[PDB]
Amino acid sequence: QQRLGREVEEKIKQTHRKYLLQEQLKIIKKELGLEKDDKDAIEEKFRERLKELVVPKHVMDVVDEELSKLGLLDNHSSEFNVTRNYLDWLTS
Amino acid sequence: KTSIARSIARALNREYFRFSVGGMTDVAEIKGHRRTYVGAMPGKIIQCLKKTKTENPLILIDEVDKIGRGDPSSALLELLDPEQNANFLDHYLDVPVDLSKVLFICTANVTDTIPEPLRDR
Amino acid sequence: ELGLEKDDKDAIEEKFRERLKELVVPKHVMDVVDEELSKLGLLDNHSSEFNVTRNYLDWLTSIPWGKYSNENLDLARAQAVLEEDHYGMEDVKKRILEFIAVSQLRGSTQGKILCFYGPPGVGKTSIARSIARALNREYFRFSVGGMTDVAEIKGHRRTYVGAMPGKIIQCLKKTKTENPLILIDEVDKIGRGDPSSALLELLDPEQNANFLDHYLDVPVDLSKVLFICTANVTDTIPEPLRDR
Amino acid sequence: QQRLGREVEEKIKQTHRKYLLQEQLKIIKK
Amino acid sequence: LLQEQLKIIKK
Ligand SMILES: Nc1ncnc2c1ncn2[C@@H]1O[C@H](COP(=O)(O)OP(=O)(O)O)[C@@H](O)[C@H]1O
Ligand SMILES: Nc1ncnc2c1ncn2[C@@H]1O[C@H](COP(=O)(O)OP(=O)(O)O)[C@@H](O)[C@H]1O
Ligand SMILES: [Mg+2]
Ligand SMILES: [Mg+2]
Repeated sequence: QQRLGREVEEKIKQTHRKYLLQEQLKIIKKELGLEKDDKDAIEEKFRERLKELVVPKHVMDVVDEELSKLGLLDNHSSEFNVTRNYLDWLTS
Repeated sequence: KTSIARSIARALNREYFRFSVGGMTDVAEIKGHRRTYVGAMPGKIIQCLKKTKTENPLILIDEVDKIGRGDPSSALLELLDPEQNANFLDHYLDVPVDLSKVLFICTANVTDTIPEPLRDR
Repeated sequence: ELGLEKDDKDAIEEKFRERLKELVVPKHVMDVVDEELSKLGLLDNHSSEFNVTRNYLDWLTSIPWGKYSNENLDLARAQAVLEEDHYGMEDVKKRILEFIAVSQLRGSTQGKILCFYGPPGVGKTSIARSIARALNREYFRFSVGGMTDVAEIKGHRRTYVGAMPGKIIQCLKKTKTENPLILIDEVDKIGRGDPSSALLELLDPEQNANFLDHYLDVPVDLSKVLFICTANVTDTIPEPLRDR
Repeated sequence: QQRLGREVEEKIKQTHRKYLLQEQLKIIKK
Repeated sequence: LLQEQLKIIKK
C-alpha cells in the first residue's frame, strides 16, 4: 500500500510550498523594509529628545549606560523590550 | 476648594493635573512598579511630568483626608516633604527627580484626620 | 576566515577584569567571577544566556570590593561641622563623637545601626547629611515608607527577565564604597505584602556581615556600613528590629 | 507596473548573498 | 511615488 508514500510525497510538496512561501516573504520584505526602524536609528531617536533638555549628570550616566547595552542586545529579546521601554520613559 | 485650583493654574499659566487620591489604596499609583514586572508603569507623578511636558506643573491632590488604609499616606511623605522633593524616587525610573518646582495643592474637608507627618508638612 | 566577518570580541574579558585591579576581592567572590568569565568565553555573543552572564559579570565587577572612604577621625573639625548645620541636639552629636572616638581607638572603620525617633520636624532626616560630611562617608537615602515588595531590599533572581539586585547593591555600586551612610526613613511605617522580615537580615550585626542578595547570590560584608533609621514613634516598629 | 521585476530581482540577489554567507560559514565550520 | 505605492500594494 503506497498510500503512505503518496502522503509523504504530499508532505514534501507542502515543504516545497513552505520554501516558496519563505521566498515570497523575502520578496515582500525587500520592499517592506522601506520607512522602517532599526537598532541604529532608535539611538538617534532617543538622543534627539535630550537635545533641548538640561539633563543632570546622573541621568545622563544612566541614559548612556542603557544605550551602551542597547546596541549589544538583538531586536527581538524581551530584555531589549524592557530596556527600550525604560529609555522611552527616561528620555521623555 | 477644587475649582480654585484650575483658576490658580490659569492665572500662573502653569500646566494643570488633577490627582484624586481620595479612596485610593494602591501605593503603586504613586511610586510605580519595578522594571522587572511585566506591564510595569511609573507612578502617577511621572506620568504627570510626561504628559504636561514641564517640570513645574500645578498638581492638585484632591481629598487627602479620604486616603485609604490597609498605605499611600507614608508614600506621600516622600512627595510632600518641603525639602526632600529634590530626590523623589520612582520605582520604575529608579532615578531621583526634582519636584521642588511643583506647586502642590491639597484639598481636605476636615483637618483633624490628616496624619501629623503630612499635616505639619 | 578572512572572507567571513571576524571581530576581536574576546577583549571583553580584560575589559571586565581591569575593574578588579584596585579592588580587594575575597576568594569566594573571585572564584565565582572566574567561573562566570570562563562561561562567557564559550557562549555565542548573540545568545540570551550570554547577555545574562554579561550583565551578571558587569554587576559583580562593579561592586567596590575592599574600597573604603577616607573616614575623618579628627574630633575637632567633625564637631565643628556638626555645629555648623544644626543647633542643639546634644545627644546625637555626642553619639556621633563617641562613634568617631571608638573608631579611632580600634584603628579601623566601624559600622553601627542607629535609630532616630521623635516628633516630626526636629531634624532627624536632615542630620544624616551633616553626619556623612563629618565622617566623609558617602551618603545615600531610600525610604521604606509603604514598602510592600521584598524585591526592593533583596532583589530578584537573575533567571527572570530584567532582574535587578535592589536598593542596597545599587547603593554599593553608586557610592563605590563599602562603608557608606544609609538613611532608612519611615522605618516605623513599613508595609506588608513581608519586608519587615527582610530588614532583619540587614539590620543585624550577627548576620549582615554575609548579606546574601538574590541577584548576586554572593555574600557581601555590610558590617562596616553605618545604618541610620528614622521613625515617628517607637511602639509600632517590629520587635526584632527594635531589638537590634 | 514593471517595478515588480526589479523588486523580485533585488530580493533574489539579497537571498543569494545570505545563502552564500551561510554556505561560507558552514564551510568554515567544517 | 505611485509606483512605490503600487509595488507595496501588490506585495
Ligand atoms: N468663589 C466662588 N465663585 C464662584 N463660584 C464658586 C465659588 N466657589 C464655588 N463655586 C462654585 O461651586 C461649584 C463647586 O465647587 P467645588 O470646587 O466643588 O467646591 P469644593 O472644592 O469645596 O467641593 C463650582 O462649579 C463653582 O462654580
Ligand atoms: N536643630 C536644628 N537646627 C537647625 N535647623 C533644623 C534643626 N532641626 C530641624 N531643622 C530644619 O528642619 C528642616 C527639616 O527637618 P527634618 O530633618 O525633615 O525633620 P524630621 O526628620 O523630624 O522630619 C531642615 O531643613 C532643617 O533646616
Ligand atoms: Mg471639592
Ligand atoms: Mg525628616
